[PDB]
Amino acid sequence: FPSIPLPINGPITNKERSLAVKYINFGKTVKDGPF
Amino acid sequence: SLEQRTLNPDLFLYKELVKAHLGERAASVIGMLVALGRLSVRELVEKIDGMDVDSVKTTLVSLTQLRCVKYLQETAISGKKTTYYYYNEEGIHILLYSGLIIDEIITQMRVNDEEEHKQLVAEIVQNVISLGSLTVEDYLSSVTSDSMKYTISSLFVQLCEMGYLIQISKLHYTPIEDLWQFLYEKHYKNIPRNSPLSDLKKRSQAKMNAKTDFAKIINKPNELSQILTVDPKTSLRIVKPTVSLTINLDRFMKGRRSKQLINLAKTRVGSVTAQVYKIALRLTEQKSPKIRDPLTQTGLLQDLEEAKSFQDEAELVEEKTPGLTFNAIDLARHLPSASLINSHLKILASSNFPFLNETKPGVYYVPYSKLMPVLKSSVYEYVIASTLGPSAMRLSRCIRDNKLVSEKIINSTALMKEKDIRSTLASLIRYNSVEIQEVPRTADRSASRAVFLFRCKETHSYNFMRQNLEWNMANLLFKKEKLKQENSTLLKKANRDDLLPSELNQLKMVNERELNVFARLSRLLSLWEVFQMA
Amino acid sequence: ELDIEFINSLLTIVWRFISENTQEILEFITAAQVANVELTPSNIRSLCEVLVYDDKLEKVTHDCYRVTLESILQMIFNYFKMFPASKHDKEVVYFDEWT
Repeated sequence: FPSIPLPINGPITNKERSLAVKYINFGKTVKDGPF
Repeated sequence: SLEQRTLNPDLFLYKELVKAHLGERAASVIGMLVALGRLSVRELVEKIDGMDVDSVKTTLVSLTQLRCVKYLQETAISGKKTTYYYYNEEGIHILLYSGLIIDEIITQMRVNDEEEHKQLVAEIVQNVISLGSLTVEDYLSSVTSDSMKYTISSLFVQLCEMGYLIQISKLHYTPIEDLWQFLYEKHYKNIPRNSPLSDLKKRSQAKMNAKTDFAKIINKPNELSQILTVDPKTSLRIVKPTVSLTINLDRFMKGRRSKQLINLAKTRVGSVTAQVYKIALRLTEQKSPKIRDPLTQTGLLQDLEEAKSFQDEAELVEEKTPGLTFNAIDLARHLPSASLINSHLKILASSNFPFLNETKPGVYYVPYSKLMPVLKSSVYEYVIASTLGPSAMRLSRCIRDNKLVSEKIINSTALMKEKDIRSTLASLIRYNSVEIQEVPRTADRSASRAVFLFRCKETHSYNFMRQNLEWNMANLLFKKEKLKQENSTLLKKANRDDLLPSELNQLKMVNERELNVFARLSRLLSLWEVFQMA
Repeated sequence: ELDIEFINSLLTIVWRFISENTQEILEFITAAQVANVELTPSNIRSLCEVLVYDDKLEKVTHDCYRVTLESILQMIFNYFKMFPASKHDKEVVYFDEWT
């Protein structure tokens, strides 16, 4: 319903798909931690 | 999603980000703190509903360890001591920026190649801040008795003494305004009665003594002479092992700032000079002017005779600091030719973008106090040129140099057809980039007998879109954990094995789509972080 | 000059003369059978500053002009070759829909 997106809508590159790995295991570290 | 798009400031970001990967009992307590400001635990209990008095303290000490809030104490004279609790602005940024701390360590530290701590130095950054505060004895007591611990212990002095791993204390852990309070009356009570003349000048005596000390108190954690132990046996250089430390974002934010400037370099010059500009900046990343500027955060910012003095000395710091003014003879050895490093640096003075602009002949240094507003003026305009037509880029720049333009001279300065600009300018009224100035021809503001003038209004024009991105940072990760609410019966099974054939596919389609999120979260993170250079 | 369009035909050629690198323009505009009837040094000053607002080229030393290297953009600050998915993806980012 709303138009005009941001210009950053692109296929993920191999420069940062390894960087996206470091997020999800960081959340699995802390949430499976003490708290 | 109309429920959320309307009545939610940045609190919609802060509430869910601690709800992302941390217990749910603590997401509601700091939502109460940010909403209502500051409060004690004793009357925290009735503001929330469903958490017991001791159950707050267990929840609050759970949130204390990651350095996400900041307490402050004041007592009553006839009463006991009370402890207020604030919200910490930058501690919650750490678990926001937590993915990007990892990728910078490898990029700043290129002396090693195919090391056996590629797994481990990325784990150590995940091991220094995930549990919260951390000291030396807590990681040697792991399963590894030695496993070359003397290499790994001495690895950190290379990694800590470059900065951004400063010993933790109460100084950065208590807020700055309240830190500025109790040192102000102490120097005000250093001068007693019987110094009668110029009572309105006697307030400056504590005020000038505050600035000398307030720089020294913030330098106590920056003081690196007390985090060393030169061990005369079996060692050459090691930190003090009884030191609690975490990350420090101050170098990281400056390092992210230098990551932003090289992109502006690669746009306004080709490929050869962009490789030159990156090398000289890395040498001076560890000591730079402060990006947050805690002295301009709070104080006597009211009066112009002092409000101008917050940048007169701050500029005078920048050019007269010995630790960055490079002589352009050091740079030729660090690249992997004294004429070329003159020639490629000669055009940095020629361009109207003031980086490596002004200098003493023979020495060179880049300024920041007159540069980053051009960076703020750079990333602002092209985003408008992306989200709508490039004609809107043309009208924005016409109001830049020509101030307060009417509707006749826009056809004299710029030149497009008359019916098309109104279908473009009105789009820029709606987003608060242009404004309206009214002049009344008749009495009582009669709307027909009036023409309407414009302005840039350089301060409102950024503050609109900074919250238009803070909400946009907050909107897409709501679809992260909401995506985890459905398909929850098999992620519990996928966390139990450590294998149905048709169910394995719907674990992949919920995997590459969230893989797109963190890439789309990183790209607009850089477009946002430029608006923190205040 | 004239209120109706086709000023761009005058405008797109004068960028090409500066791409290879105000008085130097006035001899070039006489030739090449351009459909003009009267030019003036004031008009080329007005014709050039539209490109300044687009950052197609730059104003230096009060009359000289250098190119802002849009040629590499012509052929993150890279808005070309950025095609979106836009279909069957609910997790997109919009600049509107905050108001």
